[PDB]
Amino acid sequence: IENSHADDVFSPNMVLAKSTRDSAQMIISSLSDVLVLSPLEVLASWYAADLLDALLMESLSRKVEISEIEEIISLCPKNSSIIRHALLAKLVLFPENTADSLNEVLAAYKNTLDLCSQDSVLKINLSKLFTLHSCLSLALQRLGYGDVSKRMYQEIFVPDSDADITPLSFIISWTALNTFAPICTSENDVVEKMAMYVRTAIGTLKI
Amino acid sequence: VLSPLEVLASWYAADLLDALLMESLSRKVEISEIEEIISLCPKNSSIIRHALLAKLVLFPENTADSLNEVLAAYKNTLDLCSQVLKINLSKLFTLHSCLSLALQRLGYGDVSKRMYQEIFVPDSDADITPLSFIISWTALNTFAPICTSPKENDVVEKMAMYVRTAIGTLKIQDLKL
Repeated sequence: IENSHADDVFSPNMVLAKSTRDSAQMIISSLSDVLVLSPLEVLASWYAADLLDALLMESLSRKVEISEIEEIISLCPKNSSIIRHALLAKLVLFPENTADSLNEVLAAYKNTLDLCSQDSVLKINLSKLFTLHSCLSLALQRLGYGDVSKRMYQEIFVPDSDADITPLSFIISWTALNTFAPICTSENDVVEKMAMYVRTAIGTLKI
Repeated sequence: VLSPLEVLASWYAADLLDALLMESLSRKVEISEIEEIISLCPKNSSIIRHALLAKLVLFPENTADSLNEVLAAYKNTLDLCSQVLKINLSKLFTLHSCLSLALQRLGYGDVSKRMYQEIFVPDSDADITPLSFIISWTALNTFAPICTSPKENDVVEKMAMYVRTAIGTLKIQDLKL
């Protein structure tokens, strides 16, 4: 229970060492939401979280449309945690909207940074590094620079086998493996390592 | 986990490396001096990467072959990092702009400018090392005649105010001695 229970120990936040309490009570990206996010916007961020984790798993069985993502984006809060992941989902799940999408991602990140120094150390784990890593290369293959996007995909550090594996990072790692399964042969280690990442991860209901 | 011999090797290397970066600004620099550095730097340390990022910037025909190692050391520093990252704003910006610089020197232009235009230049704090300065200087140089054209959203202004405060604090930190 992560986005379910873990999302609770965060509802009380209406200062960095404060949140290690969560560990004893039982991911470090949603910790940032305590510095400036209403006690309400915490719970709104929770519902938009669960609403996105459910929307990504339906993107494999059914054909899904942007109207469902913009619902999650407006449902989300101004500058939250899940507002950044929602845009990534948009950048991954819709190639016809990558240029406009890539801007909205890099703007929401150029924004998260400005209101970190002007109010300053980053908190990223390897799984969310690999997540942004792949999501960019996939976004740049779709923009024609694949003469570059291949060589970037070649040097991706892929995590190992563990319980932690949000559906956002799964959908990216899956759709990126597919979009690079043919081009990458000319190194080739990534496709095999990335495909093993997906095969090794499967805690999903038959849909 | 480093012994007591390699800690001094890194301090000695870090001073020579800082010396080579500032010397490269008013003298003609080469790699022959960096080979001596990286070999002097112990085999698995932060100074390795700083010696590499300096080699990436200071040697432009060697971009292709020095970008190889910059990624190798970072994919290797990531390799043992699991078998949680904590990166600084200026560290991000340094890597950010250093890659933008390395890509323009490759022939991406568009991809080089767009990454350059999304650089998040730090405000103006104490995190000013001759390496971060040398990168921002040479990157401002090789990009000021390209990103200055499209007019609307650019960091050219923010980038130049960074190098202002750079040699502001380095020339003044050196003048006290």
